[PDB]
Amino acid sequence: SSVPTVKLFIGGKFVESKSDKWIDIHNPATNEVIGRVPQATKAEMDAAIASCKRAFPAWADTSVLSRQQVLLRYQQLIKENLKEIAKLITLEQGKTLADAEGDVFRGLQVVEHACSVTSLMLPLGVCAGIAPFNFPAMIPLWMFPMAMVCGNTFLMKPSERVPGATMLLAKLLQDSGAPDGTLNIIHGQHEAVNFICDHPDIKAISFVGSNKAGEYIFERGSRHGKRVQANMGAKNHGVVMPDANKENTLNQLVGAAFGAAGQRCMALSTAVLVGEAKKWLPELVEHAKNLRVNAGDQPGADLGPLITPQAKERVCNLIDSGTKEGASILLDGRKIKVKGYENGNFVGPTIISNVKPNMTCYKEEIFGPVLVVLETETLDEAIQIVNNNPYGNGTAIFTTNGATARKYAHLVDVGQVGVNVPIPVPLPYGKQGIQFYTQ
Amino acid sequence: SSVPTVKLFIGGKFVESKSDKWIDIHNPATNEVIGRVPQATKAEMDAAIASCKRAFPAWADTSVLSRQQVLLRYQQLIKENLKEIAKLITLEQGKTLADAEGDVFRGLQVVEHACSVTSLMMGETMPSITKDMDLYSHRLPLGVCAGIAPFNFPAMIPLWMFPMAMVCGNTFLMKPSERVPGATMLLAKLLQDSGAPDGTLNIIHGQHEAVNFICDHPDIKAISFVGSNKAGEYIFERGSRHGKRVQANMGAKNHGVVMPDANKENTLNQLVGAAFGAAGQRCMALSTAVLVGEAKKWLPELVEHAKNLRVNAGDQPGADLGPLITPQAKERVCNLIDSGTKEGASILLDGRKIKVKGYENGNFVGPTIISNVKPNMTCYKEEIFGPVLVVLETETLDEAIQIVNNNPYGNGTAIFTTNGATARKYAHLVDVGQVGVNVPIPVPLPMFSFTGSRSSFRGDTNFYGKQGIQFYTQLKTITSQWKEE
Amino acid sequence: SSVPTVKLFIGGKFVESKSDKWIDIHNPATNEVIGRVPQATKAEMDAAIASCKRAFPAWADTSVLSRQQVLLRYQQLIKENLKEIAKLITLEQGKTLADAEGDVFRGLQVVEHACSVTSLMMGETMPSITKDMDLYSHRLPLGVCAGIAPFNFPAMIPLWMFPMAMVCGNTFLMKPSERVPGATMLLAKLLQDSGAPDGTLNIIHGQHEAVNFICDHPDIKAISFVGSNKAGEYIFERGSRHGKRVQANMGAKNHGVVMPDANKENTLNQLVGAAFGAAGQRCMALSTAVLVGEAKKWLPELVEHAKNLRVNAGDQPGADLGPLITPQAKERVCNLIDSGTKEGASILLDGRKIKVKGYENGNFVGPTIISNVKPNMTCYKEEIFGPVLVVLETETLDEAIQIVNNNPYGNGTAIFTTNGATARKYAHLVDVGQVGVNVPIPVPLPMFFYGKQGIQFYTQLKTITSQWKE
Amino acid sequence: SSVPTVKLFIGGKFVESKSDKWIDIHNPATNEVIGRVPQATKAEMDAAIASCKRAFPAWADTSVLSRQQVLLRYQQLIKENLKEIAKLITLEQGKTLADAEGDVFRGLQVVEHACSVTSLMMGDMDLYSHRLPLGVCAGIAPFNFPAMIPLWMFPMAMVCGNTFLMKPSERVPGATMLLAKLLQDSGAPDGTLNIIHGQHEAVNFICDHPDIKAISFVGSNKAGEYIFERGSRHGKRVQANMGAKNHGVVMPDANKENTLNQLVGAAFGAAGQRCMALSTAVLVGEAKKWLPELVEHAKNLRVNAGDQPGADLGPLITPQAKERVCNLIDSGTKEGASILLDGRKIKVKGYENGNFVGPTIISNVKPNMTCYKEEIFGPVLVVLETETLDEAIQIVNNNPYGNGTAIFTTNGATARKYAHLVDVGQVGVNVPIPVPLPMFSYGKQGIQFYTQLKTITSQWKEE
Repeated sequence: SSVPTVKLFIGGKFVESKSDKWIDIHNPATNEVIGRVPQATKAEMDAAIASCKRAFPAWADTSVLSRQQVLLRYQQLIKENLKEIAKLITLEQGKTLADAEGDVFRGLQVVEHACSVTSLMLPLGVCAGIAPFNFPAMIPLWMFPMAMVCGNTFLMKPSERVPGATMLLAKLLQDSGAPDGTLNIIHGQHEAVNFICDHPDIKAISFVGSNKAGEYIFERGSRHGKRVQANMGAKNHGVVMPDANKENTLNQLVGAAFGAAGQRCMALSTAVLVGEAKKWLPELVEHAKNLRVNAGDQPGADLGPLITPQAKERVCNLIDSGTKEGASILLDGRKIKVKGYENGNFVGPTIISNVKPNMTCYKEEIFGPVLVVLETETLDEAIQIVNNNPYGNGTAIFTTNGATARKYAHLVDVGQVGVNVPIPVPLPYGKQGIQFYTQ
Repeated sequence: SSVPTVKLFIGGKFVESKSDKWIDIHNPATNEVIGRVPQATKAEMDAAIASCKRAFPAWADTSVLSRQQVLLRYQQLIKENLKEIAKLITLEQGKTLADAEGDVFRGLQVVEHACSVTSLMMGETMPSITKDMDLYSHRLPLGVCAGIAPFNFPAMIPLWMFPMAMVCGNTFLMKPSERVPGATMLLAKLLQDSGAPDGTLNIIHGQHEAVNFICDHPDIKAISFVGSNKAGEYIFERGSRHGKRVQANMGAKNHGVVMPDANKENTLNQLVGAAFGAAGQRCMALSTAVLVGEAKKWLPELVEHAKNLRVNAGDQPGADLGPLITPQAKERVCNLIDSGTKEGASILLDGRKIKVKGYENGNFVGPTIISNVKPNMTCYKEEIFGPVLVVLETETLDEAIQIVNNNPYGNGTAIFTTNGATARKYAHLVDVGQVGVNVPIPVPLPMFSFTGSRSSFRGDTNFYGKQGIQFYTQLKTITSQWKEE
Repeated sequence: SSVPTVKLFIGGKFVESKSDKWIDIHNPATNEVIGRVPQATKAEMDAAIASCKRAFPAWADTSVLSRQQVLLRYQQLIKENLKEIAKLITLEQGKTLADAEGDVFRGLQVVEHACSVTSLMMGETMPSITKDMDLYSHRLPLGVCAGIAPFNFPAMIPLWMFPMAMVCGNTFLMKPSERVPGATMLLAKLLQDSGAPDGTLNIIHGQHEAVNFICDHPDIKAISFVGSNKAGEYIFERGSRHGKRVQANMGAKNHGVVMPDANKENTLNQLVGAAFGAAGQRCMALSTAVLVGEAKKWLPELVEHAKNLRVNAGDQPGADLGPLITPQAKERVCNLIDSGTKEGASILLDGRKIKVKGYENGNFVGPTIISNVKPNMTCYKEEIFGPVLVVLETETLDEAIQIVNNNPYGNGTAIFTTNGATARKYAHLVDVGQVGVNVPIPVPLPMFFYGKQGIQFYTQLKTITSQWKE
Repeated sequence: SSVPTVKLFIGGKFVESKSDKWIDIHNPATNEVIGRVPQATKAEMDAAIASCKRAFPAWADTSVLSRQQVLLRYQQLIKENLKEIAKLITLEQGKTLADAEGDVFRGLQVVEHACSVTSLMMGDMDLYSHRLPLGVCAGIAPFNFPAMIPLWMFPMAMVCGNTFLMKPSERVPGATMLLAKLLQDSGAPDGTLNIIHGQHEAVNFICDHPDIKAISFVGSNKAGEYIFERGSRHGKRVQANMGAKNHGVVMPDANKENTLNQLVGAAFGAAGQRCMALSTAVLVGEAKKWLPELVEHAKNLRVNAGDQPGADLGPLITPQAKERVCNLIDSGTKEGASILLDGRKIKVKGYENGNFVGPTIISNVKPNMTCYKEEIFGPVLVVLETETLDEAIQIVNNNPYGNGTAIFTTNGATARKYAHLVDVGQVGVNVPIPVPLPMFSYGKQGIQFYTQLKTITSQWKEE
């Protein structure tokens, strides 16, 4: 009768959480309760830490070759259960099937890359990864393989509001024949983050979520002696030059901005229509309207709903504030009415114009199906505008001039630059993960 | 009238700064004023930063080959003027001629290794990953860098800090120790004569304000420091909080474990030397040892070997150990020895009574052997920074490992033993990165980076080598798809 | 029965061969026809080349990660189908089950090694060499490649050869042996099952005419071959003529040296296992040995150990050496043994008159040991390619080293001794790259082929200098 | 009275040659004899080979660090005496002082690169990867970059542990002789390097002698193929970067002024006497309209002796080359080639007796015409016309051989398409010379060539 309760993988076995609190998780396409995620109590977290500590020596003594073979078996199991992970992601987040396939494929690629550490290879001890509360980012497949192959135990803190997607990964891991107790999964809220940061045994912490929470976790770990490699997915700015393919550029902008409800980290929400590119706004709005707003499981689901109704309320408030500041809303998704899924948190494609740095929308990470366009007079102005924002991870430029692309790539301080590509390196791990999880 | 004053290095040219406050540099062997250094004001520091910024683009657009050739020319000049720098160091810092020679030689070796950096600076590319899709990976410099060197190593620390930044395309602002800037000025003159373009290297002097400026200024992207723990932690908390990576090899305290299964002779000599070498004025020194088993009974031989070392001026023979750089350091070492004696540590050999002939006015202190030490003594808690050996006799090697782990400043620890199983067990349970076997102090070679560990070492990336390049170079990836329709 | 034919593999379909000329595959244990291999005609080879060329662009533009995934799935299928490949090899080539198992095992190991060429395939770049000027190099596939394998190792050699060309982004046209094509067809079927794009791999069967076509066609970029010296030299010369880059292991001759200061029993066992291993049909066979000092007086123990070898069919147990590849091979081996005997070389052991109960019809030849061999004798100059061991008598290490050097196409040998100075002397004086010490076969892995060198071979560099000033 | 003779180099001593055959070194600026190069006799070459063999073992036994320091001292000496090399080049080959200095700097950079190499030369399954040297090596130099040829071969051939027997350009031996003197002064063991002068007979001898394990050559395709065949016949290592024509594509969107300037500088630079010389160009689309301005820019070049200031291009090495280029231009005109600029009958005031040849430009050339087949190696730029990028790509690919190809354009799509579809080893974008010297078949390839590999494997735990 009652919705199913998730059982945390602690001590090498899935055990029912005895906590009193149970955060109700609702399907974002219809706001129907699908499961409850429990807040890990002090006793459960202590038991998970003890399990990780007891599993650390065995997994460490395990030769690097054995760990690599175990990770290969896990990758094979993922390949077999790929559709299961896709369905889980589509159900929890309402994300389009194709986007779930892409996410699981990227996770598989990251796992296989982690497997290539055969010759590059001591472990630190117990490690933990903190996931964002926005969407079921595939951070487990991104970080857990590195800590594993390096010889460390991992305590993954996934997005409590989407536990099944991660629980299935731990199930497949246990099926991979790995030592029982190496991986532990705990859920909850800021309390669990505080616990993880305070505990001394944990040596490393990972976070890719919001800038505020990322800086908080970084400072807390530094004070409590933890190496944190937080890579928060801050805003992304795209400079659109006139000498570029209009149709392809517009399609890429629409997809990267509203794809998966624009909830992904590298969502290109911000754009810059420099050099008479302003004329492309009508076609952009037309392409946005052409997106089939529908549940991620049904066909024609170019963009899905928001993770939670609170997210929809936040997006509506942000759009209202932007409109109050004099920003013309050329496209309004607040009044979207999806047939058959009205109860869902669906928010149609939203486009904001004449936004400037003074606008709140520019100073706030929307993390939704909203796009903001800016205008400049020269390439140098766009470069300066992009540099002025300290919260930036990746940027893209669309142009057919080699000198323009060179100048943009060089003079721009962003670490990741894209030429004719909306989202370069969509992963934000990597080579530095070895040095991170080792010493 | 005016003792020789060291000048700044602004815009690739030496000039006298506005000296509103002097710092008296005294000869350690005689405590006589041999030089003065001015307090650089905001104006000179701003001018130096502006010169670094203006020189950054030209030096960055310069090919790495020409940079390596400039580094080779600088290394050649060093090799030519090696004895000059050796004498300057022996005069100003107080170490022996041989110590300064070895220092400059290690610096020259590091510079040579840095000269061969072509392959390391080469990026990566993955073309045709997808139809009309390409992936690039370019390494680029961070920008302006800074380096704060201690007084213990007037040459090694700069010859490790500034040449890497130079060859990597970055501009470097060196801040040498106000107590021993002469060697730094000589190295700067040599680098200039090498052929490096003006404006790349700049040098400012100061006591505490220069560090504050270097940390607060935003244009500086990287900072390097070596010295005491307090100053290192201060610089780190300032830099990292201001948005700039920092690497600090703070003051270390190496624990030399002795095993009964050793020859005892070469190891006793090496312990006596490292504990008292260069008056222990080193960022990493073997001023601490742990005796297990027969090592405890071996104390008389250790005391005898310590007595053998004679104290004399660095420029004269028989100078197995030199004087303290400053009289305040001598007073501090004396107070630490007195506290150790009071706290129950039996000092088998008191070095405070030794006096050098003809140089009594200098800060000379003989070899001090402090046995029966335990974690309750202050000599264990506080680093001595002097020719003192802190010996904690332990009945079992487990207690020795526990003590070495408790030490918050265990940058590098070594164990003397001919048995492989003992060294393996020691390295297993000891929480120190640089673990040496049958070696007084395991020092990193020019081929790999520093492998630091406890409070005595912190940073995002190591000083020099592969991780050095990683530190002084970024990694920007481009995903270009030059397709049509 | 109709003796089922060996159908070709062009494009994504195993098209049947319309050739009129056919060769009957005979089982070496009973000389019974078991299959018919076609002689591909001009039209079939042209169609195969067209398929390879059409598949080249898509396979090249595809991410290297996809090719690595395909190779991983192929290696997995091989792991699954190990027994089938082993049985097919034991049936066609006539080797023992253990021999085919080890063959497929080495093939799988090399496939795994090649699967990790991802980092090697990455290029290099130098940013801002001059103002607004950059430099970067792109590693690209050569185009269409071809392979010619010998009658030995019908699975190991292809698994070492074609996967490198595949991962490098090239298309491969594999020409299997005229005698043992079944294993290659099974490997191709397994690869196709791995999800590889159709048309990337093509297989054609035929006699020397096929080699002539492969060497003459211009679209072919690289060719690889392993086998006898004559065929290797011919293929290399023809490729150099038509401009094809050819890498061939022609120095199949191998010499063994045994000093009196060595482990007698172990050295003798290793020599008996290597020389007569798999009927001594492998190219890199230690069919020649130089006995120095007490090795002459040990030679009786070598003969005693060789007598212990049980000549029996591979399918049956206790099979140390199987039948020869063809009856003509047995005739040639017998003729060479008779010539050596006539030349004065004493036949301390004879196997020509061996008769395996129930398999006399086969080409079984027992262990043969020839002594008193001299450089002027034919048994030393001619490659035997069989279970025959030629033994030359020398007095000092210098004599054995000179005998080894006299054979320029002898890039393989080993020395048995206990003194390090003697081993260093042997390694230095001997002009051989692969020099073993107390090992029968010096790393069977041959080279001029694979590894990073294989990537370099199957790839090219394009230095790109671009200065987007304005 | 009698011009000086060119000395040999055997056993660490510049011994005199006893041959009777002597070639007069004519100054290309005035055709005045300034030297006499002899042809090495059989006995002299045998003595040189014997000295190389006797020096091989000692030079090889030394550690990589000793050879590295020797090469560093040699590089320092070169840097000190760069002006002497530049003057010798400008005197013998007639090359401009600026171009000679640039060539010497490029050679010094190559030497340094050879020095920057790491210990790579060295390289129960105990295994080793000792990469021993080959033996006695040799090299043949062309008339394009004679002073730099030895700077390519000596550093690597020596640091790898092999002795070298150089065959410098008989018409430009002074530069190589000065380089060898500097090398000897650097402190290298006597007999490590040897030098002999001669002609095709000498090349035959070198390729035939067995002690020669490896040989390197650059220049015309004919001599390249001949040496390759004759070396492969004797079973010895051979490597040669065959000279070939470079095709400089020019799109209409490219920078007209800059493109024309760079083309006129590269094609006519040093009278086109460079293996990387951009002797051919392809004007795509509206680029055809740039022929008049191209001819104007060519005319703007200042012809003068290499030793005089403002010399943009020098004369030809020998008058035979002048007659050859004149005959080639005549044949092209006869076949219907529409010439726009003719500098054959150029009379440089003060140096009329020299081999000076003014800039020459030719259009309407077709692949079947001799202008497109025969290599000019002179101040001649044949211009082709095309309608689309595909036509230019196909024309460039049809070339039987090519070392470098450049495409001037600002569109990244076109540049990438050209670089990917082209079949040339070196591709340049907005640069007529992709690489100062031919790197395509050294660095890594040179290390792999001048050395071998021995995979000593051993399982010696039982004894």
